[PDB]
Amino acid sequence: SFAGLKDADVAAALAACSAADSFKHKEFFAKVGLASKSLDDVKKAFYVIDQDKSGFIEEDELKLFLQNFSPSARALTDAETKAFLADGDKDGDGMIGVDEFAAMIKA
Ligand SMILES: [Ca+2]
Ligand SMILES: [Ca+2]
Ligand SMILES: [N+]
Repeated sequence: SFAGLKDADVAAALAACSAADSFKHKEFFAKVGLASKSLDDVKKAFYVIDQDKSGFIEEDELKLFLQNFSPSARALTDAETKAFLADGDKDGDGMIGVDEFAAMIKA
């Protein structure tokens, strides 16, 4: 709801990644409906996920990614989380900032 996503698109993408190590960020984004929202909307999203309002998604917030979308969802695994940063952390700081986030949702 925070980023204008359908209960339904969210239910379907969580299903697709219900198994540990099955999460693929690119796919999730597209299936949740994220990849077709406006940049404003991509920005609201970044802001909820960054729970502490640090202006960065820290690897502990990343671990809880899916929980943002649905409270009963599973935590991401270490290899899931590693792969996320690996492709989104472009400056090498170990965090995903707003610009790095939008960049990964884009394509
Ligand atoms: Ca944060
Ligand atoms: Ca970074
Ligand atoms: N954090």
